[PDB]
Amino acid sequence: SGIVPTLQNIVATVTLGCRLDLKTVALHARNAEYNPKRFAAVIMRIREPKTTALIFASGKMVVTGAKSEDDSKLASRKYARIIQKIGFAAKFTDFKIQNIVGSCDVKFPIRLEGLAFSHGTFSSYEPELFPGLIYRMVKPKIVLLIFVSGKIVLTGAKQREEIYQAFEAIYPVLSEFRKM
DNA sequence: AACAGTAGCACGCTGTGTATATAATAGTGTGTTGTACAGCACAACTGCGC
Repeated sequence: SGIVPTLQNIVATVTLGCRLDLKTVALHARNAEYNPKRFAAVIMRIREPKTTALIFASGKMVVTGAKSEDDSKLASRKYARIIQKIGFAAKFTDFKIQNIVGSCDVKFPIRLEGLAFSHGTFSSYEPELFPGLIYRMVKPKIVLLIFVSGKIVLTGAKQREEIYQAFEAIYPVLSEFRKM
């Protein structure tokens, strides 16, 4: 082994606590998009940490694109400050990470059909529909996308340890189904 | 007759469908409920006439 998964995307939610006028928000923000007809939220962005926020009239906000939990909270506080600077009585509350995505490379090809047959109740593999095997782990409850190349995607985690836990648990199985 | 330029065709590369999680919230679609409108031979009935 020796491989440890790399975090790729962190999704979080934040309650600003006050109602927002989206045209005002979009108008005053330096990096905003807002087309009511397409989606009901201002799509705001900041350069550091590089992230994207979906800002709603209710004052709720979704922050995505961060590569670390630190970066997620940091960028979230920053978006909240922007809203304040524009003039609303916003508050940075209820910061919570909802989804963590990770990925790695085991460095060997995998026999997906064998794995799907062996771990049938957790696996779903339809190569004509999507080339990767969808593995639904029980403990921890994580979803893994397994590819012939040996590249692995882990998602559905609320905490970093779950990403790490799942990979540790899957590695022996990937080894059992290697090609070379 | 030869050379240069322009147009057309073919090939290669980049971008967007499929799948995973996860939050946000008002809309859109579907289903259900309510209201309104549109071959014998003999056996029995029944029908007609006295």
